[PDB]
Amino acid sequence: PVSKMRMATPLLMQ
Amino acid sequence: SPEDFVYQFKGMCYFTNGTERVRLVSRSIYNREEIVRFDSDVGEFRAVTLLGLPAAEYWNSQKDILERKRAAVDRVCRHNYQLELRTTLQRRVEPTVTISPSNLLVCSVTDFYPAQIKVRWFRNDQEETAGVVSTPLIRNGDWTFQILVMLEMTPQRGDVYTCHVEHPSLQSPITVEWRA
Amino acid sequence: DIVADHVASYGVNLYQSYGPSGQYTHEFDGDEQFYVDLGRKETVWCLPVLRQFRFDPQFALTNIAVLKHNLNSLIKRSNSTAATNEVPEVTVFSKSPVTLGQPNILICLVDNIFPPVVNITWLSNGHSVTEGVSETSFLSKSDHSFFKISYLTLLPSAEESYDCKVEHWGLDKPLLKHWEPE
Repeated sequence: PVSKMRMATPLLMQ
Repeated sequence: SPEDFVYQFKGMCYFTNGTERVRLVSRSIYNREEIVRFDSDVGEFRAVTLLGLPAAEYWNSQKDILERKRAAVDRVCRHNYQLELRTTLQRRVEPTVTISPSNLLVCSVTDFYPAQIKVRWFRNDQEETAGVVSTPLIRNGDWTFQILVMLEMTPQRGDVYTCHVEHPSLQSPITVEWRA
Repeated sequence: DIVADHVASYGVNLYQSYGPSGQYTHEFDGDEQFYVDLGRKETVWCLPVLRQFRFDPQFALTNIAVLKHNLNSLIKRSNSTAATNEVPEVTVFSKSPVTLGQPNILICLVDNIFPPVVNITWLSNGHSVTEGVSETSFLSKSDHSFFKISYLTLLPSAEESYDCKVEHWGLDKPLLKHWEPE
C-alpha cells in the first residue's frame, strides 16, 4: 500500500 | 587516450499548470547524438538521425509497443507526479541571509528550495537597483540553492543598508541590516 | 528546449563500453532523487523524504541489459564511431559563507563531462584528503553531456587551503581548482 515510483522502459532493437 | 562507446536512454516528463498539460519524450542517445525519440505529442517514434531509422521503423510496426508508449504519459508521468505533489513539490527550505563586505556589500542568500527567489537591496528605506548585480543562481547539488547579490556603495554616517528576501518558504520577508 | 513548469527524468539510463559500467537514476528539476546500486541491486534515495516510496532495483538492471544490446548494434552500424572527449569545466565554492572554525562544505562542480569518466579528488596543502568526501552520480544535461559534484567537509582555518583535482580524457594534464578562505 506503499506507493511506487515508476519508470519508462527502453526497447530492444531487432 | 582510451576509446569509449556510450548509449543513453532518457524517459523525460514535462509538466505545466499542475497536471493540466503533461508531455512525455523518451529519448535514445548514441554518444551525445539523439537518434530515436518517442514524443507523446506526436504519438509514435521518429528517427532523429539516420542511425535511428531502423529502430523507429521496427518499433512503430508493433501495435502493442505503440499501445504501451501512448499509455506511458499516464502510467509513468501522471503517477509519479502524485508522489511528487506529496513530497518533492512540498519541500520548503528557508534561506539564510548574511551581509558582508567583499567598495562592495555582498548579501549571501544560501541553502534554499525551491529556486524561486527575489532579493532586493535598500539604502535608508530607498530601493537600490542601478548599483546591484547578482551572480547566477547556484545549484548546490544537495537539493538546495544559493545566490549572492552584490551592491556598490560608499558608506556615509548614519547609513543603514537592507537586504530584503522573498521566498515561497517565508510567510513574511526576511530583512537583514548592516551599519557603517 | 521544451518549456515546462517541471521536468523529470523517470529514467536516466546509462551504459558505456569502457569498464564496462552502467548507471541508473531519477532526476527531478535538475536534482538526483535516487540512483540504483547495480552491483548490489539496491535503491539509494538521495532526498530523505522519498525513502517512504518503493522502487524495485531489479528492473534497472534489466534496462541496462537492453541498452547493452542496443549499444552493440549501433557500434556495428556506425562503423565504430567512438565518443568525443570534451574539456570539462571546473568551479569550487562553499555551501555557506566562511567562518573560521565553523563547519562548512566545499563544493566542486565539474561540468561538460563527456564521456562520463572522471576522477575527482581533493588536495589539502599538497596532501590528499580522504574523509569528508562524497559526490553525486553523473547528472544529465540537455546536450547529453554530464555534470558531477564533489563535496568535502571542513572547518575553515586561516593558512589552510584546498585544491579540487580533476582527471579527464579531454584534459592534457590533470586540472587543479584552488580554494582559499579570505
